[PDB]
Amino acid sequence: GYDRHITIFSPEGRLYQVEYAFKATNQTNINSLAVRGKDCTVVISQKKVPDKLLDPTTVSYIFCISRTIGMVVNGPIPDARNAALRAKAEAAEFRYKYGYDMPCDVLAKRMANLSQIYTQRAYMRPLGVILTFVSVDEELGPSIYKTDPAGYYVGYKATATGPKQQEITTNLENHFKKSKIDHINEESWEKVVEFAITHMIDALGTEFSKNDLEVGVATKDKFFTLSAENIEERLVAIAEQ
Amino acid sequence: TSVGTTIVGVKFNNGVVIAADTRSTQGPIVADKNCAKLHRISPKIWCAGAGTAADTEAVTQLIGSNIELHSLYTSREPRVVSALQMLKQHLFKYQGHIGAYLIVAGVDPTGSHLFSIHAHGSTDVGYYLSLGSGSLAAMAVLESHWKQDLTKEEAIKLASDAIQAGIWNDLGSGSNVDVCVMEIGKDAEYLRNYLTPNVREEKQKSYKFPRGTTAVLKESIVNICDIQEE
Amino acid sequence: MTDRYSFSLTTFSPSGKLGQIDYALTAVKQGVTSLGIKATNGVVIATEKKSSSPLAMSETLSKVSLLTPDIGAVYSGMGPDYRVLVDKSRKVAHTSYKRIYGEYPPTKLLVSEVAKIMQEATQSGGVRPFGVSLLIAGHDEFNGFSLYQVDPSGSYFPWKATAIGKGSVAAKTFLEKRWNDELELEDAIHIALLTLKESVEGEFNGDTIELAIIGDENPDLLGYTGIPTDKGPRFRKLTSQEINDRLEAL
Amino acid sequence: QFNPYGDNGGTILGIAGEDFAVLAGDTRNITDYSINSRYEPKVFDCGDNIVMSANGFAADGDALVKRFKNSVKWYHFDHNDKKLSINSAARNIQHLLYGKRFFPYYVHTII
Amino acid sequence: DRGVSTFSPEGRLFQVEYSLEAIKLGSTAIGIATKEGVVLGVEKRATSPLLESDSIEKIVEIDRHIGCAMSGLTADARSMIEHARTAAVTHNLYYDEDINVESLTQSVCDLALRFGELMSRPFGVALLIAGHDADDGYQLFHAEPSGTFYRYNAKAIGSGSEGAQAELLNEWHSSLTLKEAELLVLKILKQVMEEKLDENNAQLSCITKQDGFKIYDNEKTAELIKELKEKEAAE
Amino acid sequence: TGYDLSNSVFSPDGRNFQVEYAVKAVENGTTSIGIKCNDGVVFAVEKLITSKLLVPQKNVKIQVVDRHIGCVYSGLIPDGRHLVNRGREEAASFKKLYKTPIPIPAFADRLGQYVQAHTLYNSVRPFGVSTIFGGVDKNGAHLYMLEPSGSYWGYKGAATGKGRQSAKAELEKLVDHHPEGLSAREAVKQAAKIIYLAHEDNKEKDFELEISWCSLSETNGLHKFVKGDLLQEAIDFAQKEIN
Amino acid sequence: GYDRALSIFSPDGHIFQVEYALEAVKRGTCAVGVKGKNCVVLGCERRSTLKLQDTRITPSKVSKIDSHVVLSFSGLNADSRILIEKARVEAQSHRLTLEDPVTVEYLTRYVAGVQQRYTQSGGVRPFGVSTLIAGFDPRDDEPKLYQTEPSGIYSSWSAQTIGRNSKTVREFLEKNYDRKEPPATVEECVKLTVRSLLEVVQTGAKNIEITVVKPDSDIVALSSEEINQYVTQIEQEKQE
Amino acid sequence: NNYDGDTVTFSPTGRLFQVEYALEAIKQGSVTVGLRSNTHAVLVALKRNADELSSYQKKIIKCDEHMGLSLAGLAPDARVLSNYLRQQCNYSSLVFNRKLAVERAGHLLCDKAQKNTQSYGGRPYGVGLLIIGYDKSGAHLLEFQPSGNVTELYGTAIGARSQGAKTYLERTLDTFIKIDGNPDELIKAGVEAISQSLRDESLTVDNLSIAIVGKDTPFTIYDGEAVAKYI
Amino acid sequence: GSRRYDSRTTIFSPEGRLYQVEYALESISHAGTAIGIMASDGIVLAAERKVTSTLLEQDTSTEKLYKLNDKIAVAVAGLTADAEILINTARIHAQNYLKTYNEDIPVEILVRRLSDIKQGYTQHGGLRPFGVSFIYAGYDDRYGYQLYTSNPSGNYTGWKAISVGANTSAAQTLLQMDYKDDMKVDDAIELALKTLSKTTDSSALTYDRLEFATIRKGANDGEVYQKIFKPQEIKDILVKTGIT
Ligand SMILES: [Mg+2]
Repeated sequence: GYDRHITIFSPEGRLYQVEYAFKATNQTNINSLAVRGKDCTVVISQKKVPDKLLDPTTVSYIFCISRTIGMVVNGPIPDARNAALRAKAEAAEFRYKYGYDMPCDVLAKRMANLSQIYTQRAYMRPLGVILTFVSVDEELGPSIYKTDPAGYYVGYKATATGPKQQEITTNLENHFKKSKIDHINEESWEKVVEFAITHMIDALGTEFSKNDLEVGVATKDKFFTLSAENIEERLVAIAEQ
Repeated sequence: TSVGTTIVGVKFNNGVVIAADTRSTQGPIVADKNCAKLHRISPKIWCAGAGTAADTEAVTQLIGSNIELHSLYTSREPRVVSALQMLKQHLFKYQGHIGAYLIVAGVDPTGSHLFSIHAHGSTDVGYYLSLGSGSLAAMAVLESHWKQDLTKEEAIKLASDAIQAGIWNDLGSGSNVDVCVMEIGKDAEYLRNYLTPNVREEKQKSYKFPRGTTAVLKESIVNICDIQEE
Repeated sequence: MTDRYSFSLTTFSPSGKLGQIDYALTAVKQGVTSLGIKATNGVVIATEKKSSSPLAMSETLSKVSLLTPDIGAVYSGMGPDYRVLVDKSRKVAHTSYKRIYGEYPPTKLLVSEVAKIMQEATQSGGVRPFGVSLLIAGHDEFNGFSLYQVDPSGSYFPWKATAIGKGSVAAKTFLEKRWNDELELEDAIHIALLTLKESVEGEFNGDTIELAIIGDENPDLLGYTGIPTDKGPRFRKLTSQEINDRLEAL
Repeated sequence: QFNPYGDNGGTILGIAGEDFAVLAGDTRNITDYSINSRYEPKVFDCGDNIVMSANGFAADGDALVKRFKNSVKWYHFDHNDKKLSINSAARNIQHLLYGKRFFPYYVHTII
Repeated sequence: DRGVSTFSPEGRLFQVEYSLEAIKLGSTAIGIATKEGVVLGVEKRATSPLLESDSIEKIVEIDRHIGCAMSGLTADARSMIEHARTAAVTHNLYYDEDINVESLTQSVCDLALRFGELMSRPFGVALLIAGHDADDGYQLFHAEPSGTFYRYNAKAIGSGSEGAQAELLNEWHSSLTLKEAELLVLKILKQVMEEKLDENNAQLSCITKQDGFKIYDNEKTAELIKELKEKEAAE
Repeated sequence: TGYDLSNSVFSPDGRNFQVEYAVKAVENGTTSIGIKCNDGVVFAVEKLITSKLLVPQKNVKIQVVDRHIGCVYSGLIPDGRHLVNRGREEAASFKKLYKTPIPIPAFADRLGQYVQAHTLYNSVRPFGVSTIFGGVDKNGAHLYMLEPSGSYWGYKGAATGKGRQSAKAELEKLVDHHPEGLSAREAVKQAAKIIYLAHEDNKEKDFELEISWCSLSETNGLHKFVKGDLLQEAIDFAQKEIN
Repeated sequence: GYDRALSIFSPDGHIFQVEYALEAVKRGTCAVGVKGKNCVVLGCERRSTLKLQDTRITPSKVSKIDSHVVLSFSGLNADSRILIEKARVEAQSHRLTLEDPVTVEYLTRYVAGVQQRYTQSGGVRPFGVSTLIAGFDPRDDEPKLYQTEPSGIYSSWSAQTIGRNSKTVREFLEKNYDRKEPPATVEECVKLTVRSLLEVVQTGAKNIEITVVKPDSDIVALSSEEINQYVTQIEQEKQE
Repeated sequence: NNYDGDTVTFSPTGRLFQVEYALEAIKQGSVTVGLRSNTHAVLVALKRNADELSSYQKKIIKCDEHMGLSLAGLAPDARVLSNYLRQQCNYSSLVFNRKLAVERAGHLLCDKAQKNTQSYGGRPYGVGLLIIGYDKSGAHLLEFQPSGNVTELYGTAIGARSQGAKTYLERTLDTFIKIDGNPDELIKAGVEAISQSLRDESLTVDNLSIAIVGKDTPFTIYDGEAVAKYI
Repeated sequence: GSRRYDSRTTIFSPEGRLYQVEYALESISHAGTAIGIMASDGIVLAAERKVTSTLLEQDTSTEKLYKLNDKIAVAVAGLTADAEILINTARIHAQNYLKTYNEDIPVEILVRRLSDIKQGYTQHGGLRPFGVSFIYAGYDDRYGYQLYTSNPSGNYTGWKAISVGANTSAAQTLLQMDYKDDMKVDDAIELALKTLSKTTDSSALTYDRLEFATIRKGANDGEVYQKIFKPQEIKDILVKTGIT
């Protein structure tokens, strides 16, 4: 039964090491969510600092890949940082070779191809991570593209990842069934963040303080993460209506 | 490199135009009287080349090939800045030994663009440019008549007038004017032999020989067909 | 580090079977149905856009891919394997042909190059076979229209019409009854849509079906005018609206 | 253009007696018309009762003596502290010098 | 399976220990060192009477002052001999002198542990290296596939080794002549050999300061065998 | 089963058992700690005196990287030395290209990516050490701890080895009782106490205390070993607290 | 590159891959070598399980390495081609550098060295081939016959056989070959070689190949009829 | 058990069995003792013969004029590691005109041994080493294990029955450290130490091997009648 | 490490057999039968396509018979993809020889080259062997018309008539029965088709299940012509020989 140890086909045509890499994805017990506005793309992720000896400012699963592209990761931090360092290198090389900023969907494809290689080559293991790339692309506009250990990737109107992804996914599905549009019809990113947090609260059935969340926002020509005080301002607005 | 050629590029209202003469030379001898110097990198990115003719053709095809694969990979229409970056980094690596001097022009989702590139890998930006042995004659016309906010018709006129200056005044240039117009939101229109001001006059005499004039030793049929059945 | 797997991972079993190839074909069997039909004046290739989630934008996932202006490809099996094969197929059409002969390869020879890549993943050190079967449709001046199937082993066969994946056995029987050597391209598209409906459970429309053709030259898709000999690509992906129009005459 | 060689002057003299040998050399080191040092030792005790001097370009001279001294050290390591005889040292120095046949040590060596 | 360079729980390399078993199956080779020279003798052990026994080469010259006998998988010894000859000649080229017997032996033993996943396995042959140099006189060394070499006054290797070594324990003393050593090798070879010892199935050799390494003629050895028979019948 | 016989193999749980077994080697090692203070960091380690024949103060465990970073580790000591050697190469190349000494977060990732790389293949073994390291850069003091998996975070206080539970509890008290912060000299005293308290898990043999520190005011942002009078003062403070 | 140690020692001191290579030799068709006073004869078995064979073009069992040396074998046919090619290249290299053709012993020593190398190199298996190498040294009239095997050991033989049922034909040769008086003529040597194969072969038809090598590069292969005459004469003397 | 097939595999309790098996080879090796004062450092080694016809295997190797070691375990591995030390001592002198510090020599040996414990295909070294030396900080004694662990000590012993000598040195610690400027008395203490590890056999003239290095004493090895004075 | 997953494709069994070669030969025994017959005035190659479909485009299809050059052709039995790798290498070797010597490569030299490539995969590299057996039909001016076969071991032999693939035991007996040395191409064509018709696992032998080729000096005067038969031409020869 060595077909379960390396990335070769089982008699059923399955790759067990890929399937087990998907399971490692949920080891952190963290859920993330991404949505698109008119002018922006917002990604939120749960933040859990279980040890009091930790410096909470260094605990993060959101990465600034380039000026325009942001990436949230679902999976263990070592593999997350492995993927983060590579994505940063790939995005910088692209700009140097081709003279324009690497698009979000193209970076996703590139990282998906790298992942595909790990599912075909035996000496390389898959990374136990799911990567959600976000930006406001200069051609396609607000963009969400997500990659997994199988080397699969696709664009999203909105998406969710983690142990309780299904609850969040269905909640988001129900909203877009009502509105009948592919995005959050809102001018400011602040309100799109408020929408994202509100619908995660509804889906998970939990309340959040300023230290329980992590937020990334993509606008035209920049991606940035919110501070605890920026998130606090967001939580206050949610509670006041 | 090869001394010869007049090529220009001119920006206008809603796009860019490039033009070239049609003479290729080997020393003082005219090899081809109707050469095509306007090369396609991609449907809406065109370039014109001076210097070593094989190098301008080869470097255009290579980058054009890689641009096509890049376009397919990214699901995006190719950009002029990508062609420029790939051309310059290739040329720089070869230290001038690839004798390609190009004017690169085109339209893409970002807008309309006009660049020049020199064999050692340096590039420049401009509203009007000229390259080749007839570049000084062409630039004289461009510096005399260029203005901001040219129309399509004015830019075609200026470009071809600049090529004509090269045709008449530069010995390295001659014959016809080729033009390619790249307008935003439109197909690029390649105008081969846009002007033809150098048709040879009828000869005084016909030099058709009487049949049997040439002395022949042997005749034989050449078998161009494959080995036959039966 | 270093790749220390320099030995074959696919080997002959006592019965003469190449296990990893058989298992790759099993993965293809589980895949979504795709098909191809050849007409007198064109070829059609089609498949279902099985969207993994309704929040996913399935237009961003292309199952039918342009390889050259006159050649297209569709698959059944593992999507990620297909995607990298399309990247390699596009590049090899340039490196081993267009940069040599100044023209795009004929369908049969590009198929031959893709087949070789798939064969090598069946014998080279430290790799598994590709878990896909490809259907490649194309046109070239001297061979006309053609349709080929390529399997995980690297074997390829030319077809008048065929299907691969989930409901291929039933679909091939359906195609045998309908196919003749006098079909026009519109007739082949009609038969393709009829055949594909049988293997599709849920929604059946232009947004859930991906369909492309190899037909007449499209000068409107060339992007430039002025060269008479350049008349445009023969590969054309049908729009969501174009598919729905033909679903009313179904 | 870069010239990898130089001339540090100096003169050396070796004489073999019946049961003794002397190796002498002046202590002056020069370039062109300048004195670098009035006392820069040029003849060296290399162990095993062997003395050596490599006169000419002093950088090559110092490099050769250094490598030979090192060769004496490793001869002891590899061959059970056997004394390196003068004839064996001479053959060894030939190989040190011929190793740079196409980029020579610009020196005249005497042991 | 398991690594080729794996240690056993006792702290021994499996492959080295197994190669020692292959050497136990080899034909007997004996060496005796004296102040008049070192004698080397071997059992040829032809597998059939049609095999021309003088083509069996289990005693070999490395240099004029160094000889060598082998036991075990004798095909493995060829590259070891090639290395030994090259090392001996190379040192003479570099230093205008003879190489020490110990230094030669050490050079050969450096090859031994160069195996892994370099060669794929250890050598399956043991060597008796005998010679003379000015510093340490007449010497006999036993080179193993472990990379270890011991100096010996007398040593036997191969299938009859422990019986022969017990015999060498009793017979060797520091005043042995070259002639006495020759007969002693013949006597002990005759004791441990399956077939009856003669000049065609056994071979003698020696190394002296004056004449260097010499493989004995079959006629010369035949006389020493006859001399042995008579002196054993003498009591 | 068999998933634990080879590095980089995912178990059906999604776990890398070989990395988890490396943690067991870390847990078997001596206690080492790190304390982040007001303008720097303090490192301390328990050194078991196996015999009287060990020369006191000679077998130094804490290591410097560049001139501003200190590193201490528990588990297989040779593995820790290998990691520091790499860290020194990383710091050298960073300073070569960018001139400025490597920032502590930058350095943390260099070690992290290298340790993570040893969980990607079956041809290598994971590191049998957890490393506590840090120092002072342009943005102030930083303390990190890095595990065999390649996982690392920033810390206020850190502990690893056999007496880590004891040490952690002591560190948690300091964090609660000093929200404003701890001075460098206080942190040295507290580090001595914590190692002495953590030595109860290793009570069979006696030990030797080793402390180092980087502080903006006390050491000019350079890594230095605590020696002589300052070390004795910390030992006395520690001995007073256990009695 | 593929570096796996395939040939390794077992607890009892055996290298099984080398020993299993000998089992491939045991399966191969029988080959025999007999040296006379002024010649060497190489006899080879052809299994008659394959008819409809084209004997003009089918690889012959005896191969010339040079104009004066020949090589026959028992075992894997494909493996033997690699050894034959290497030997032929070395034979020309020797002539080029030493300005003298190889001795039979030298050529044997080279082939045996290649075989040994393949028993302690990573990523390779031993040759499933044993060889008989025969000929005459340049300007020498003394017959030479050597044998090699997968392990890489080699030796000289007055007469030898390898391959399937070689135990039987060696039995014959050991009682029929006298060292004090070897086959004095070509006839006597060929006769003794054909006799030795007839102990094992089956039909004396196209199953026996005979090649005679004499001094000064005089090598010739006997035809079906010539061999058939030996086969006829042997059994007519046997009917008594 | 299932985790001792190679050096690249941890056991479920975090052990490296191939390294532990390499450590076992040292325990089978012959006893050797190391001890030092403030002026000198001494190695004493019990050499082992194959039989009565054979020589006694040499145990002590000189690395430089100021440094050397004694071995216990696989002798060829000691030759590899001592060759590496010779080179490193040599590099330091040639490039920096500097005698290699004994502590730095220990660090280099640790790192060399470590690489063989973390990679596939290789094996750990199967030998233990006792390094003595005199440098700019006085006399030194190191103990090397092929696990990579190197330790600076006043005195120690490795090999079979080394525990007896190690206990003796632990008792005598306060006496032998004070033997300054008296080489003969320091060697006596080492010969008395190694005697606590002997059974059935005693120290003879071709059995005993002694090495010493100190303030004005180059690393020198004594064998044969040169050690009869200490028997 | 990686050793754990190594099948060791290049090792002897205790009986001295190459496992992977033997198992590759087992694979080939299930492939469609290919037959080669050599006559005085030419060579015939006949081969059975494996259970086909009515929707297979036969006139553009090739799985059995391949051209190596104008004088040499091969019939394939086994993995088609493996065969094409070797076929392209053989095509290159033939051209290399033609460039070097300015003469067409002799048949055996080409056959030996391909067989040596197969041999290499059985002795070194740790890769699986090619699961292919070839029948080589060719002509050169030294030996004239020649038939060879090679198999995954890299062993090759010459033949007057030979079969590879499925039912070779039955096919070889039938060929051995009816083959004669003075036979002509037209007779050999009939023998090949009759042999396939009897050994086939299909219910009947039809044109759509066959590939057929002849190498004839039936090319106008002293030269050789290769003829890869078209589907209609296979249908005609089946009627002519009285099989359909
Ligand atoms: Mg993998």
